[PDB]
Amino acid sequence: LRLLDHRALVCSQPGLNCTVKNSTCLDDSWIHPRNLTPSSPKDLQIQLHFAHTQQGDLFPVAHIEWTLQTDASILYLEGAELSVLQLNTNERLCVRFEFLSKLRHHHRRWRFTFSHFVVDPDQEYEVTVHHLPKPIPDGDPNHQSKNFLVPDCEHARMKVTTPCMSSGSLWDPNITVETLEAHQLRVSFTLWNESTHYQILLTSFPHMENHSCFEHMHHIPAPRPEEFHQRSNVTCRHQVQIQPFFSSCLNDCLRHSATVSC
Amino acid sequence: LRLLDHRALVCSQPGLNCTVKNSTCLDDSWIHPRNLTPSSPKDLQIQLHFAHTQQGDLFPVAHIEWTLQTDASILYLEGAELSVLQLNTNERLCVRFEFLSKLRHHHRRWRFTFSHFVVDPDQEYEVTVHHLPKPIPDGDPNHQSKNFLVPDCEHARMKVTTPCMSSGSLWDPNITVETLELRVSFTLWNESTHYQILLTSFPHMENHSCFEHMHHIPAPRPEEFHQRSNVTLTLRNLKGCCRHQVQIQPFFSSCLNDCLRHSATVSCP
Amino acid sequence: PNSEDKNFPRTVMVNLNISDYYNRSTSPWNLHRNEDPERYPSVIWEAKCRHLGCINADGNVDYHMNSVPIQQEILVLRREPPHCPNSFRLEKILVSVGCTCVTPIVHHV
Amino acid sequence: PRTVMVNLNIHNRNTNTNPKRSSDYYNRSTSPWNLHRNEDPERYPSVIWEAKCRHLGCINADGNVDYHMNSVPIQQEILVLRREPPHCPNSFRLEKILVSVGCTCVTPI
Amino acid sequence: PRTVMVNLNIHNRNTNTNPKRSSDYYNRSTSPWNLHRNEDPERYPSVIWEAKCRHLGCINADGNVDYHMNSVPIQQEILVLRREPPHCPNSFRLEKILVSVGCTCVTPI
Amino acid sequence: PNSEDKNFPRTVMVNLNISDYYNRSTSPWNLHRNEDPERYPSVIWEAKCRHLGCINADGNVDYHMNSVPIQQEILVLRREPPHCPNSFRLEKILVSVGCTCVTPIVHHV
Ligand SMILES: *[C@@H]1O[C@H](CO)[C@@H](O[C@@H]2O[C@H](CO)[C@@H](O)[C@H](O)[C@H]2NC(C)=O)[C@H](O)[C@H]1NC(C)=O
Ligand SMILES: *[C@@H]1O[C@H](CO)[C@@H](O)[C@H](O)[C@H]1NC(C)=O
Ligand SMILES: *[C@@H]1O[C@H](CO)[C@@H](O)[C@H](O)[C@H]1NC(C)=O
Ligand SMILES: *[C@@H]1O[C@H](CO)[C@@H](O)[C@H](O)[C@H]1NC(C)=O
Ligand SMILES: *[C@@H]1O[C@H](CO)[C@@H](O)[C@H](O)[C@H]1NC(C)=O
Ligand SMILES: *[C@@H]1O[C@H](CO)[C@@H](O)[C@H](O)[C@H]1NC(C)=O
Ligand SMILES: *[C@@H]1O[C@H](CO)[C@@H](O)[C@H](O)[C@H]1NC(C)=O
Ligand SMILES: *[C@@H]1O[C@H](CO)[C@@H](O)[C@H](O)[C@H]1NC(C)=O
Repeated sequence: LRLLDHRALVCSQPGLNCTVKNSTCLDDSWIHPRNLTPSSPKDLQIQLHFAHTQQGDLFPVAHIEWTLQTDASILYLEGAELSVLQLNTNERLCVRFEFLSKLRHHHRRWRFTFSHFVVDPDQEYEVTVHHLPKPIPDGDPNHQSKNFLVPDCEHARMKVTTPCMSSGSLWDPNITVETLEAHQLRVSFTLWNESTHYQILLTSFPHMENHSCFEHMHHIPAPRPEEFHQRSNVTCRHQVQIQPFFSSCLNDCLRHSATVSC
Repeated sequence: LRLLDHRALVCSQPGLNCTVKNSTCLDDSWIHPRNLTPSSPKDLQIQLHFAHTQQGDLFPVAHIEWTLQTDASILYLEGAELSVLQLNTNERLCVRFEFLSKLRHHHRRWRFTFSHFVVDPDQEYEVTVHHLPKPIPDGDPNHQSKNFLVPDCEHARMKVTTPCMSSGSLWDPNITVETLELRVSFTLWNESTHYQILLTSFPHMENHSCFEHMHHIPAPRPEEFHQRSNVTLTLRNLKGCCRHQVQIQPFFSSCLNDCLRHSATVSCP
Repeated sequence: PNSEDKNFPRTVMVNLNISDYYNRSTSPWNLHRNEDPERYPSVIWEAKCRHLGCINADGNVDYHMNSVPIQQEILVLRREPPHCPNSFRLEKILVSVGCTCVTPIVHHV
Repeated sequence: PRTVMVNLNIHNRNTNTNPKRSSDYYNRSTSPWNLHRNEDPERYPSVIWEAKCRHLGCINADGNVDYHMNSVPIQQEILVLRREPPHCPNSFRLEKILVSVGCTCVTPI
Repeated sequence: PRTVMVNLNIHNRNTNTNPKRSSDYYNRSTSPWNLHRNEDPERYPSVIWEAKCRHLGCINADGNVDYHMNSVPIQQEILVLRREPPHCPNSFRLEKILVSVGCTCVTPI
Repeated sequence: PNSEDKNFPRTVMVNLNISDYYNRSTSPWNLHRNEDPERYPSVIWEAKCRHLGCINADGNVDYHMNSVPIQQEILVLRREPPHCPNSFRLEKILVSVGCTCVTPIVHHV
């Protein structure tokens, strides 16, 4: 989990004076509870957006938008805490909205947007907004939570993001499997611009059977920089698959397979 | 819709002074809105209790329980409005819980009760608690409504209620039909209203009426109140038409014509 | 003598921006006139069931059904004080609107 | 006329509540209807429970829907009070709306 | 020691979060699991997402559950900061609790 | 050294109220000892996947499946200032708990 940039995060809207702060996900209100607390947020909504940084890199971003309620508890609202929790690895990224001015007018509905949380592809997070001050012990929740599922590089727009390109989401192996005599197989494929080794896996299944009677591994060494994209070749159902070893996916990349019948 | 009794309705609890007041269901907040409004009630529950009265009358009441949210808007909660609306007939009966002190702490949950709303057997109501002041135009609801289903006279505690006894819930006619060469004997209630005997002859096993006849038992005198009355009826002379249904309809004051009937059937063999 | 909003918190100035079913019904109802010159609406047609039971296909009264009234609580304006052309008071009255045909609840022994 | 005076301390003329005389006919009727809620916070009354006829026909003695007789709604023009937006030279407006309060069975022409 | 001082400015030493190196393995694993959230308002971290093994046997290459191998959770002991009731002399307590992080396929003894 | 509360609001008083999986797994992992005398816990057992693939029934490495680590962010304590057995500082470190076996994503042509 990371923020898009260390730049100034604009968070003040006309009529409000807000401030964005780094947040160790703990809170002073949690340490020191306050008697009078605001209520839960309303209409939490997390969408997927894409942001270009000044360096030309495009990243997926969790665009969060929420709103307040019209009850008078707005008079005791000193801020919000926006937290993103990665579900598999319990990583937390928190950002604190601190309200400098007191929110007393309900003339217009209040809407808060934050679109600087970088999100990894094919991932699942929990996005929560906690209205600070946090409640006293054995009090009402006053926070809102949602689950944000972010698709893989097979998604049409996500195939062009920097994370997906780093793992070779645009890789086109251009496989050619030709059956040469003496039971030989010649397999030719293209190389992506990364100095890492490749795995060729050959499996010889029977014509109609969910088993194998022959397996073979061959290791393609790391190609030289002067051979970044140049094609390379290696000399009854024969299934041959390339597994790359990119630095993004160490051994869990997207494989590319080919099958030859009897 | 009615209140149980006009005694002093007390809502005060330790730490809170309040009065239960009469209120038409058009509040002052609706006419003149105010910016700061409290939160909606939490955990609204409606139960069916049974309450007595000085004359020994047992009535069904709608016990209402609700709780306050823990947010700071309790500083601006000026009270509640409890309303019951009948669905078939849009009848409204509402009372106002007016708080005479500003609830400020949130130590243990504030729980509010009200058990003075007499309900009718076999009815559906909408019971709502509207936190006062009411929301400004184009605002959050700030109220909690729930539907209430009061069962019919067949429910055990329902049956022994005054409204149910009024419609003869404890009345067993004990209809006996004896066929002659038809005498219907039934016991009368203690109300001076006329009774209706409907004698319908169907075929042996066909759902059709091959005969229909009517008899009118006049309103009995008080000396004939809990007595057995017998009526003899002459039947048609046909074949196959042998299913005799004798249905007795009372005309008690509680239900003019839509009362509970009691039927007996005589078959062919 | 009411023409403006004085300090009376519940008296307000309101902008007064104002067929054969009874005869073809199985549970027909007569419309009885209720007229009040001091009320708005002045004339209300209250429904009273034309029969204790309903009317079957043959046109005779069916005694196995109940012709029961459907009523409502409606809002009407009554003059207060009387004879004031532009002073009214809200009122709630129960009026019989229709007659419907219901199956009686029967208890077999 | 164009503008009148209304006292909103609602006088309840439906004071005959001691006699308990009512039942739910939306299931037992030969032309049953579903109750639908109509909520308007900007209107008094804020909630009105109207009727929608369940079928186009009517339930006959066999419990099946006959299609030679029509289920029609009983409609009553009711007076309601509505809160005007704050950009009007009047805070309230009495309106007549059409409300279906029940359903009845009628014979086609 | 019995009582120690904790500076709650949690130092984020997990600095190398910029690389994208992982994914969700609760579906592609030989021993898949469901994610169960554990929430405690009085505890930090408040929400901990634990693993509950989906089956009692793993998944073979055919996709059908094979019961010769066991799905066992990978349990971890993690420090938790808990808010203490006001009658306690120390407002906070450091505890150790067991959480199931994932599930792995093992050969039975 | 610190032993009492102070204007520092985030330095609080805390009461210190304190095996064959790696070898029988289809995705076995070695345990690495991480010893910091200035950190509580003093020893952490990191999990490093033994094989790039998973082991099959025969014990050889299956190249059709991926042995991927399961890691988790945890809270630990560090003495601050150093060598003080009473003053600490909460710290977040990403550590690897285990290794699981996942089927890869294969894109057919
Ligand atoms: C409810 O009302 C009673 C009566 O007015 C309040 O009792 C008074 O409390 C004050 C402050 O403690 C005393 O000085 C008075 O002598 C009390 N009067 C009586 C008659 O007891 C009571 O405080 C009110 N409760 C709340 C929560 O406001
Ligand atoms: C926000 O700060 C500016 C600083 O000059 C001030 O002028 C403005 O009134 C503030 N806004 C509010 C709502 O107080
Ligand atoms: C917030 O955290 C980021 C990442 O550690 C850091 O680069 C930045 O300087 C921090 N800002 C503040 C105000 O602490
Ligand atoms: C690798 O080649 C692709 C074209 O196939 C190009 O889009 C990408 O920028 C290249 N990356 C590097 C690091 O050269
Ligand atoms: C409400 O009004 C009725 C009739 O005027 C009266 O008997 C009753 O005591 C009143 N209740 C309250 C709480 O004012
Ligand atoms: C009903 O009448 C029959 C005969 O007339 C009698 O045997 C029976 O006891 C009566 N039932 C009751 C409850 O009295
Ligand atoms: C009728 O009888 C019942 C008991 O069977 C009794 O409770 C009721 O008071 C009686 N009615 C009258 C008017 O006496
Ligand atoms: C009803 O039966 C009794 C005897 O059980 C008899 O005396 C009486 O005459 C009968 N009623 C009529 C109307 O004949």
